[PDB]
Amino acid sequence: ERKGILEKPVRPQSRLEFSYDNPLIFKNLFIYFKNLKSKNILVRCTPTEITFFSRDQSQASFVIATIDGKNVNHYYASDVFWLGINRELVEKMFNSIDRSFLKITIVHRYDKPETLFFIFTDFDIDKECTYQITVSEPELDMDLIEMEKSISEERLKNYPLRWEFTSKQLKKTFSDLSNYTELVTIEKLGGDTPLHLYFQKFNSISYHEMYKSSNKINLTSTIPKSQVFQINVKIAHIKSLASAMVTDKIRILCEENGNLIFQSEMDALMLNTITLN
Amino acid sequence: ERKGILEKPVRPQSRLEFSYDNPLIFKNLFIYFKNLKSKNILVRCTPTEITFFSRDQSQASFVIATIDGKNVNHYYASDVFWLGINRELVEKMFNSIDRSFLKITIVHRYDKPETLFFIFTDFDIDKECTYQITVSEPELDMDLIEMEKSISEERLKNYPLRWEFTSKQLKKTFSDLSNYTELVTIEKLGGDTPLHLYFQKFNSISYHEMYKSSNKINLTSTIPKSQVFQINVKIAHIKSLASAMVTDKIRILCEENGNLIFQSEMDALMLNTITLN
Amino acid sequence: ERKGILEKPVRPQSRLEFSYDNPLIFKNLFIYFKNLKSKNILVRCTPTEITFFSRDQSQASFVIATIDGKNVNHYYASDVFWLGINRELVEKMFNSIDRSFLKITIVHRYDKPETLFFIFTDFDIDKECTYQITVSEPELDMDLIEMEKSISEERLKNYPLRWEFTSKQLKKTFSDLSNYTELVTIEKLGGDTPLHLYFQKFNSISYHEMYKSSNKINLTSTIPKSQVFQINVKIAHIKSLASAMVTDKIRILCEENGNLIFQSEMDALMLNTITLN
Repeated sequence: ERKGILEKPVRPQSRLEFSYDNPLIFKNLFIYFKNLKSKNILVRCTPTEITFFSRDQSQASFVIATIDGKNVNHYYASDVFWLGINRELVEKMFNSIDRSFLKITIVHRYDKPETLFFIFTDFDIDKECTYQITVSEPELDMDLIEMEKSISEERLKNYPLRWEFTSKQLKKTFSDLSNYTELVTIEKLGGDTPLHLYFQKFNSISYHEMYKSSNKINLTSTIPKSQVFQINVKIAHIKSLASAMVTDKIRILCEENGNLIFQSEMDALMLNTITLN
Repeated sequence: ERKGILEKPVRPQSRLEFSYDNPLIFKNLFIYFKNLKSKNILVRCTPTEITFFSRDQSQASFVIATIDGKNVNHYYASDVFWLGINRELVEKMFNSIDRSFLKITIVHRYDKPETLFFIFTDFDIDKECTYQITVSEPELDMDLIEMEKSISEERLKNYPLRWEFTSKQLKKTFSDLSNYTELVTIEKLGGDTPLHLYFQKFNSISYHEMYKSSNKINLTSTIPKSQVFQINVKIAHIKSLASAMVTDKIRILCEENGNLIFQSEMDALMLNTITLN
Repeated sequence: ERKGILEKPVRPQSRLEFSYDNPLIFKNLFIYFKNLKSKNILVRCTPTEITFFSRDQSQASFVIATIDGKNVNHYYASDVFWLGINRELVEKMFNSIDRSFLKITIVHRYDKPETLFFIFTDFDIDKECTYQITVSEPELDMDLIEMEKSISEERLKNYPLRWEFTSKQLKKTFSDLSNYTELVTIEKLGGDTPLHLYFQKFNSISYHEMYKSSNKINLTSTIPKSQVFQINVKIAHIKSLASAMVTDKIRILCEENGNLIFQSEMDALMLNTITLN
């Protein structure tokens, strides 16, 4: 029963009220955050949506996960405000989410500024589990926040090479890669040509992955026919995304400075990763 | 084909003969014993049943597991006698029980006082696996043994708060709890009120589990309407029970000194845990 | 679409061309090699088949795995030649084989003597994964190679005791055994008698496995009626075989010096282990 964004909150002290009947997305998101070794999660609440921001440990991957108010069962926020969340503190809580829980509710109150409430309801036995999590008023990492604008559809012209993987294909490819390498070359000749993923280790092993049919992986290219697009990229952050299997299918966009953007949409959740090279 | 208690034993030297077509209960019981870190198992044989006694490592939880002779396929014991069993010695043996085994047989002979025989039969290939386990004549822990009387239905009046969990509910609740705490408060106001399980950790996290409908968890209360029942309990031994998932559904009884009794009945097996506070 | 051995190779530089639509056998074979802690794999190519040779770490078990050219989808070899393969180098590659791969292709070229190509094709997305593995020209372990002749059907007369296990029975028996022992006694009286597997550890545990019906495990015996066949054998290498579960059913042959031969046939794969005592 989804009602979207509300004009006024149920409880009068609520600066934020959030409810949603697919709490498993929070588990997967936070498994992703754990795989990235994020220490702290930056949370922006606005009247239209809530956004989770984080870097990975190496600071080179930027993650922006957005849940649109209009797509959940219940949403309310008084204004724009920020919360900082210790990821390790909430790790076991998000992992405890399972199928006995059909609802997740999130509440932040004016009279309790350092507290974030998480309520999970079990409907078979009228059980209600309430977490009270200590949160902070976060110093803002502006570079991370501004990255959100630098993944707008508008700005993605300098990305001549795109394609789509299911989460199983992505996991397979990059787990296979990380068995033997930390870096992989992405190479694609202009024109109707195959996509190459490969690396070479001298006097041991080389590996080469080739995609012969572009339409089977929804590849699109604006590489000039006579040019070769070739970048070298670090793959650990990709395996992290892949393994967390947050969402069904994943769009991959490449640019010639070797930046990678992964986009993934699961229901109310919009997930963006940009990783610099 | 269940025949219950027998007048005379098949083999003439048998002080004990025991056979049963659900050997998986022994696996689960002994997984429970392992989770408790029991070192030694105290075994009482009588002409009507066999009972396994143990404490957990901390000595504060008492376990009494009874298999009634009348409920198995074959039973015989000459008299009352005691055996001590090294739990670590038999650990891998009980764990090796699987579905290829449709029968467990236990024999103790007069001419072999320090030996306990365990025979598992595989009927697909006429395979017979016989363990000969070195056992001892145990010094008796009387406190442990007498506890059996202190869980008689008769004596459980001073237990004003009772309810029932399935093994999945019990595992869920106490694994969720042990993610963050070693102690939990059980609190229940007199009257038609909700059951509370909760704890509080300062400047990090608090958690609160609430059961709104008593009938959904078969709760019964004799707490005086105007009184509050509140106890604090250690939860490790509970997770042990929960995880071993010995039996389908579990009765929980509380008293105001904070003692807990868990009762569980699987077929021929009756399992009682009392844990002092 | 299986065409067997070819007169001439597709690619003109190929000293070896091999293709096969059951690549999972390579995964299992190499899981077996890993369980044995083999360091190096000895590979013989001939115009009719390819054979993998190895010892286990203790040097007492000899493994000979043969894939007959006539039974695969495509085979070609110019002549007889040998390759050495570092097992640890290829370990993750063989383990990455899964159901997305419907074809494995192996190529060795004249112009690249130190290289072995492994190509796996994914047909859902026209994906082609190519490994280039550094290989060597191996010094030959003749004892290992000659063992192949010493498992010919012709030479197996001095093996009076044989029987067959499924891989589940073999795994069960020897995992159960290795819980408690490194050695087991195989004992079988002449005549229509039960097969005994057993061991004895003083003042702890003894175990005895008995097979009452010979026909249920396809046992055959040429032990003279009045004689007792009894050998003691090391079981680690057996658990290795069992666990790798390379093939559906396994023939076990025993001789009185306590040598054991395990034989197993999966499709194109013929697998022989002889382990000396």
